[PDB]
Amino acid sequence: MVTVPKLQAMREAGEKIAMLTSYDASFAALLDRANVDVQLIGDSLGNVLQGQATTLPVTLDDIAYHTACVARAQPRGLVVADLPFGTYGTPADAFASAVKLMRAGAQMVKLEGGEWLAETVRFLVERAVPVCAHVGLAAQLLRDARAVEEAGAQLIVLEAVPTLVAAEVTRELSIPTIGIGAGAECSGQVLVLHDMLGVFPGKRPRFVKDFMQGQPSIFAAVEAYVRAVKDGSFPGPEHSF
Amino acid sequence: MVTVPKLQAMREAGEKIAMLTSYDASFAALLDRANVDVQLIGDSLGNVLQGQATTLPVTLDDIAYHTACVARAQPRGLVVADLPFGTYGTPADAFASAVKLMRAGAQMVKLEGGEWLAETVRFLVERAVPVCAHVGLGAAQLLRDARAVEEAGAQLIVLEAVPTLVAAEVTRELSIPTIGIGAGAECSGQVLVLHDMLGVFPGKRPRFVKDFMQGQPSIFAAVEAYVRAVKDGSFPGPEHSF
Amino acid sequence: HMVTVPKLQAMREAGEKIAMLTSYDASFAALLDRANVDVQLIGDSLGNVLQGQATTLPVTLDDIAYHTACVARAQPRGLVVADLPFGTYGTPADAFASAVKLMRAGAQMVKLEGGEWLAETVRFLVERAVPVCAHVGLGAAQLLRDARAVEEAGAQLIVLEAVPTLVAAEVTRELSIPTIGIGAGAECSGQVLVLHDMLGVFPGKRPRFVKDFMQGQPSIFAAVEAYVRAVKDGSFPGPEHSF
Amino acid sequence: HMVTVPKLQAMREAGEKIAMLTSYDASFAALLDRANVDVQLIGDSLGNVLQGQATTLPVTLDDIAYHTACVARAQPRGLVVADLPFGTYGTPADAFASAVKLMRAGAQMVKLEGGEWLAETVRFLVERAVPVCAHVGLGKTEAGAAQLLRDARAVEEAGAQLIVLEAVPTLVAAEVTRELSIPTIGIGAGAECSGQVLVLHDMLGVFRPRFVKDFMQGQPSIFAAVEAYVRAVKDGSFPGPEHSF
Amino acid sequence: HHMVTVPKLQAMREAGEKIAMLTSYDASFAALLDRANVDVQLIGDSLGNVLQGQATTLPVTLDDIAYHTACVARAQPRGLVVADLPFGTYGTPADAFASAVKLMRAGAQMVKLEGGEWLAETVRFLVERAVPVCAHVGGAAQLLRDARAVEEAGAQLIVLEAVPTLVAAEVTRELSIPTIGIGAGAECSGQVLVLHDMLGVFPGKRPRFVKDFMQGQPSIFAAVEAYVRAVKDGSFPGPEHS
Amino acid sequence: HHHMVTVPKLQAMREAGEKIAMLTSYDASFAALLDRANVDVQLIGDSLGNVLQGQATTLPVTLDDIAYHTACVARAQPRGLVVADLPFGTYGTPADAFASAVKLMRAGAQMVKLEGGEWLAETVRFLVERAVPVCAHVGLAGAAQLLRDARAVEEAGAQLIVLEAVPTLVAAEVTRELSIPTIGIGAGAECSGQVLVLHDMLGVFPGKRPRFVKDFMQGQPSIFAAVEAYVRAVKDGSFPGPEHSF
Amino acid sequence: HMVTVPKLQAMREAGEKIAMLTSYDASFAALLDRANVDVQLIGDSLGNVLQGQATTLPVTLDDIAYHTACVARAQPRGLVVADLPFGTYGTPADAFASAVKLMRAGAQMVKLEGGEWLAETVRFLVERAVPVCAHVGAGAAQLLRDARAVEEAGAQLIVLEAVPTLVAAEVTRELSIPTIGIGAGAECSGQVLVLHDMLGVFPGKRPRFVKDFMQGQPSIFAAVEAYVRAVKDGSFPGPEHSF
Amino acid sequence: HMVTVPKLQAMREAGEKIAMLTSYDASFAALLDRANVDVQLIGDSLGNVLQGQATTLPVTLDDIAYHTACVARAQPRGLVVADLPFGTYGTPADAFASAVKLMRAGAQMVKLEGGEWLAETVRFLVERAVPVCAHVGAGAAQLLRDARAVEEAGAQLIVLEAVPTLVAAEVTRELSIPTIGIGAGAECSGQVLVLHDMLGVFPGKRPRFVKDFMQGQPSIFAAVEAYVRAVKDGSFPGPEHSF
Repeated sequence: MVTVPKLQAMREAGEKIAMLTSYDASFAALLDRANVDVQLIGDSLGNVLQGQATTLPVTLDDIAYHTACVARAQPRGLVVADLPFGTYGTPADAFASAVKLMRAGAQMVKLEGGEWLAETVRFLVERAVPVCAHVGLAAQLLRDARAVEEAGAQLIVLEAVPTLVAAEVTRELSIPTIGIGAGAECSGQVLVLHDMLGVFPGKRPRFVKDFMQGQPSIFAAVEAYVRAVKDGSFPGPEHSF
Repeated sequence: MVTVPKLQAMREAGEKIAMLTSYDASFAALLDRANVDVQLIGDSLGNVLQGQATTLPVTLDDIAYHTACVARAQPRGLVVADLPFGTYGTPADAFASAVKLMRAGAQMVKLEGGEWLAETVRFLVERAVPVCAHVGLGAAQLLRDARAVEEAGAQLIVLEAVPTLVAAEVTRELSIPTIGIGAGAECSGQVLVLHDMLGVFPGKRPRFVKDFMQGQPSIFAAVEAYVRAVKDGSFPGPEHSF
Repeated sequence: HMVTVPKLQAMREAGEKIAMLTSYDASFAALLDRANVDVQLIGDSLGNVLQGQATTLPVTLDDIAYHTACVARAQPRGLVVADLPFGTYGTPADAFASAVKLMRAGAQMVKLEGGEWLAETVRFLVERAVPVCAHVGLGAAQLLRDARAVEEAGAQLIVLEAVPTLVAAEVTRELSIPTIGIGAGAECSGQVLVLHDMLGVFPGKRPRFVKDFMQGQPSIFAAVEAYVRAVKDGSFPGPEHSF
Repeated sequence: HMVTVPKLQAMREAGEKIAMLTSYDASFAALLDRANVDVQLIGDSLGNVLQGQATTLPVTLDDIAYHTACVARAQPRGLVVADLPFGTYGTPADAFASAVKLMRAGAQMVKLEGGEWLAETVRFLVERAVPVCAHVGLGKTEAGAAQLLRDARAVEEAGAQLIVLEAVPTLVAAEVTRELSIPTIGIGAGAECSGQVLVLHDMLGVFRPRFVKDFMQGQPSIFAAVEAYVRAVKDGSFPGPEHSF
Repeated sequence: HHMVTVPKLQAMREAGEKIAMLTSYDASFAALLDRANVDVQLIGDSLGNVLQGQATTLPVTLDDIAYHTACVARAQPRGLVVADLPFGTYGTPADAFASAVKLMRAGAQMVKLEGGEWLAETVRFLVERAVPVCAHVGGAAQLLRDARAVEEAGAQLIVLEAVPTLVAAEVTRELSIPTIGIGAGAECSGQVLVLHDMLGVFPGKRPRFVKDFMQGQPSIFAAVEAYVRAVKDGSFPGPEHS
Repeated sequence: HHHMVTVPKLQAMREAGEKIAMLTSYDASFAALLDRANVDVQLIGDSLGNVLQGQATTLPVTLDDIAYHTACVARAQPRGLVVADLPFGTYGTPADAFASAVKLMRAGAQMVKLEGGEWLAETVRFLVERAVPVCAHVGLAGAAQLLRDARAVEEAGAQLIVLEAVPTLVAAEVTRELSIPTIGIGAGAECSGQVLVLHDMLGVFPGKRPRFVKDFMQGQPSIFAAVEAYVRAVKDGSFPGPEHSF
Repeated sequence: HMVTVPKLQAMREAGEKIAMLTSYDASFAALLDRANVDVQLIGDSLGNVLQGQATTLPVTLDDIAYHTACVARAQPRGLVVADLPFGTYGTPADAFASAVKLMRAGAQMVKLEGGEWLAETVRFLVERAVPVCAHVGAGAAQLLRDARAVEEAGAQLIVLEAVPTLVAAEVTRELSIPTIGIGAGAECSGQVLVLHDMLGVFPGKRPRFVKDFMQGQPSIFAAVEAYVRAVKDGSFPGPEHSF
Repeated sequence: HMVTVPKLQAMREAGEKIAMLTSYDASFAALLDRANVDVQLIGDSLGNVLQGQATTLPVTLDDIAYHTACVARAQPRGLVVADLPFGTYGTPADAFASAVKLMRAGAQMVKLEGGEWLAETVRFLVERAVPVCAHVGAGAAQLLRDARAVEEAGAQLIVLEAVPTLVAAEVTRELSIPTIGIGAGAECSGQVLVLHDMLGVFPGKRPRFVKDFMQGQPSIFAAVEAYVRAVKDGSFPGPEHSF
């Protein structure tokens, strides 16, 4: 049973957290069988499920729908849901949006933004909504990270950050850091499910590894991801700048 | 680009039709790349996506949301969407439901039921909504179901859970293409639920399904293997029949 | 057990009495299923026993839908039946919209109260794959006529309410589908009671057709298992519970 | 036994233990009242025991209002308390809107879960004539215990007239109760609170969670089981040591 | 055995006991009327005039009747609670049913529909679906046809308004159900008046049909008792009120 | 125009020593009869929750319910001042209080009544500034706080105040300290006027007459003469009498 | 006292011509009634004269209801008629729902425009106690057939619009109910004009059916009195208004 | 050819009096514009004159928006001013939402009634491009404070209602913006009356402040033309219409 306190304990133990995006009941159950620690219903579903060029059209109802689907698989891993763009412009709106997702089964919500988010994070945590922060790009990045941790975020996604810079954020923070496109010096990693399964035409993203190629089953692809994350051989240098 | 007429010409020319369920833009693009003829946004999403015991909770908006996702991949294959349970109890209601799915990107709708559906199918067809029928089990009644919906204007029909010889007879009697699931190999084509055929489930693999993922180098090769196996006559095998 | 609409017909053929009870929430529904209740009914009796109203007429469709979803979330192996409340089946298309809502919420069959006039509605529903439980009561000749008309139209189950034992015997013998009595004596294919009555949670008179099964059982579970066994061995309803 | 908020306070002063139970429908509510249950709580526990959910987070304000109207239609003499569910009191104005809806449906008092941060919310409601029941949980130096007492004093001081203590070491709950002047009602908080609460379905043995006793055992009826609870609370034999946090 | 039911009013006509009915729109008066043993309390669209101060009753909506119905039912009277379907809420049988259902959910045990012969199909439709109906009619030969028609359709009670005493007597003789008169003389199975009219809460000149029962009585409760006893002993209405 | 009771005329009545006679009123027939009996002020109060709706308390009464009964009373076009209660829950902020008041004044209310103490000051000030006349409503160290409540709502702008269930000598002191008119129910005779619930003073109550009420129907030929008797007894100072006083 | 539907039928039989004007607000409604205008019509002409639209098609049922309630608040003794606007009577039950809305707002009668296809709708409405005004306008033959059809379905007043005088005379002779002319010559049981036209508040060029009754009068009240009188003495419409 | 806010300010500076009149529909708005009315006011007077209510409290935002769209569709050269009705400007945000609805329907400026307290609201509106007309009415000391505070907050026009001539003269002299009188006498930058009053549509005694301009004139156009002329030559209002 991965709970928010469990994530903190994993960081202190040096057990790496394997996170993956997840949008429906069948994959959620497969991911959970492969021991994925954290399943993310991310606005990435705007590209991978909805086929849009950006994630801006993704609504709060969309995220709530996919959240309810993943939740119905009753995974042992932590279910995290993104608040989509436009749904947290003020702290009271953030709270109404978070409440909707937690009613649908999310156990933590993720809000993207730097320092300015601090008051919102504090508002939410105070009202018993666990928060995952999401920052990206170096002194500003470190300032952002420290402010959201200080306001009460218990998890933080580092996106598209040089490896040494990521390593330093991880060393400065007490909460677990989860990297994508940010090197192996994080407490864990996330990829978009569809990317790591090789379900994309042509150009693999540089941050990503196709875990499916050469594996006998979808389940073995996911298990491979989880093991590579935990033994520190994903991400490798090729996936990092 | 696969059209309703091409599906008919494929039956005449003895080319089998390869259909798969599909519920999002990424698998829709992959399926299209492996030359899936028909992509079905079916109420099987109630089980496979929503994790429900049955399909009854699936609403018209659910089907419309997943249809819009598939259509946004712009596949060359035909996009068929199911009218879910409760959404076609009169012909006018059936039409309003179908219209919503076609606005979302469906090119054809599927309505499940027997003889009694004839007036509904004619109503829809008259009004420029192409219809896929869907029937199942005994044999005498399945056959008049099949004939009645063809006669009413259905241009495609799904045969679900039917012994191989009866399905073989239905296919002979009809002139429209038949699409089997659990109906043996003597159909104009075949359908499977995508998650079943990719093996995205331990334990209870239903009898009519093969896992095309096992031992393939990629998900794309799994789907390409399904399409080849449907066309060369060696799915479904007698294992998947009865 | 995993009870389906076809299993009820088989039970009648095999002479296994059908034990049915009302049920309105997830806790009792799990307890009933653990006690192998065959059929759970989300009935408009909830207007009286849960809502505290003098009649069942204030019960809405949304109310039945809510309780049906609660019972269904327990995932019982028994058959979940929901009542279409008063006012929600005044035409066949209305009946079908109401039934669909209840079935989306977890009902596997819906119950409509009415005599012979319902025939066309029952047929409409059954043709469209909604299984139907009929419900009639009190005269005797019209009762059998009502029962026969809703059976011909496609009902797969029928409740007989407040009927002399000999009349109900007759109806059961003439019908080919299972009959379920409440205040209709022991010559039925099964029995239903309102849960709260059989657990003795009323103030006042036990209704005469009810037995309080809680009395001197060691647990609520044991009261319910006693009910199911008593229905199945034929010693409920007893003569003192019939008329 | 027409139990008002001032009567509970007098109960605490007199050393008469307050017996509280959850209640969600008219039939049980009448039976609870005939058994002399002091306080009936339409709690978000209904999310688990009635709706069958893994958590109470799906419970809406309309679900609470519905069960509150059911209970109130029994016209009990005991105090009707209704929970404000999750998400319905993020600001004081929102809390007040939620509270009004529950009091329109028959609640006599509303319960809000949270610590010191709720102090303004409680003041806001109490000043506008909404009675409030608070609800908190968690050596002399220990930080948890210390924050719990700070929470309790804060909501008391903002005007809460009753407080629930859930999952608290017995000795800590005893000190919270001694420091406060309002009645405390425990669940998994030991026997030194001014009263006790349990979930009806748990105490009827329809499921023990560790904090719970099954009162149906050795009793001839549901009514006698509820009478046994009320008596046990008042004679100090529930909760037992096994029921402690 | 305390409740006044539709069968009980039928028994009263056979046994010759006159039925005393009064309009009622709120809980306080509902209770007082019940204590005075009023047989039937009517939430009539007369509230348009007496409560709302409108010149006609057409502004009275289904929601107004429903609100005042709930107020009367919350007194929990033993008398029967009858509610009017307001103007425009019974144009088709389906609508009539929807409207009846709303009132019965609010506390009506019977609903009143005004109209002659054309209402028969609507009456039949309601009665079949368990809605008890009270008809309302008001040359003499059409009146008689209208009354027979609604009775055959299944109305269990009929109000006769503004009808010559002789004509009303015939109607009552030819029907089998109880007739309740207002401005129809004393040859009816019972009487109705508007509460406020019989309490004298009007400015100046009362209608010809009405007696002020309050005048010179020691209490409002005595006035209502006076009315009930005067209907039952046959001396309201008098010749003045006809 | 000069036939109409206005808020300034009520203030003049206080000055002239003419006692103000107020009654609750909820429909057009009674509202016409009350006006014909020269009742000064008709109040559409939340007492309708008990007397009309049959509820145990007044909390179920909605703004829509008060607005409906206000429209009924207003369509009788009485000369007397029409005051409507803002129900429980409809004035939790000043902007909310204004939206509710607006609704009632659109329906025919000429003045709105808000129940509560000192804390209401800001809300009263917000409404009066925006042209909404306000009737305050207070009751029960205890006497000290009542007097603070009274002065604060007057300071804030209230032009009428109801004192409910207050010792007679306390009510006397509040009335003397305020310069707006005070309207008592259960507050003795030393107020600028009196209020009762219509159905109470017509003797339509289940059995037990509350302490504060007299049944004016008794000894009278009609309901009109009952209401006339009320207005006269208020004006000659012999309602309320000692037995009606808390 | 009050102008009622039977009073209008009396007027035809007695030879008193009916003076009808459109009306859309309380102030004008009060002035019209003081001038003894017999019938006030809340017509969809308001689309032109109040809304400034090029056609009357944009006028909605809510528009007609709003001005009907304005006119009704003047409490005129004249009969208050309201137009069902275009698209609100496509089926009989729609017609009834629209009419009911207009009657709750203060309408005493409703006017529906169309020929004999309307007969069934007129009958449905009159059966449900909605009084109906018809509105019609080889063709001569169809016109008469439309007129008799709506009268036999139960219409109690008919407006005749844009019709040769001799055809209108014939129609009027053939019917029992009163005919109200606009552009139909003087052999009708009465006349209607649009208020603002007859008050001379049009742009410079006058419609052919209209006379400016305000021109040269000392007051608006005087203008309306002159119209009522001219209708009743038969000297409006004149031959310059007719064809 | 359009009358604009800055043109009114130029009229003040040049001593040309502003003629303003209320207006609620397209026919009259066209007529008023032919008469060179400077400013057309969709005022909450419509509650009395059109809706026939005793007070203006019942007038909704939707009502004002409707009459505004009607006036605007006549496309007057004159400036269109719409009243924010009672209860639609209780906070600055709500005032802005209400104003924006009126401006979308065709209003060029909105009128808010009230004194000194409104200052903040007027600033909020004006900052966001909503032109504002104030409306007010020692004693004198407060009148002048209200007037200066709303002008300072950005109001560009002000209506002075029921104010003695001398006071209104002092207000006018101390403000920079044009003042518009109704019952405020002759020393204002302009005048307003309610259309229906100055057309004499109401019987018996008229308001003291009002002249009936229809008396003596051959047409309604001549009445309005006469009003506009009498304001600009300084001979309405007369001493009989002031105090």
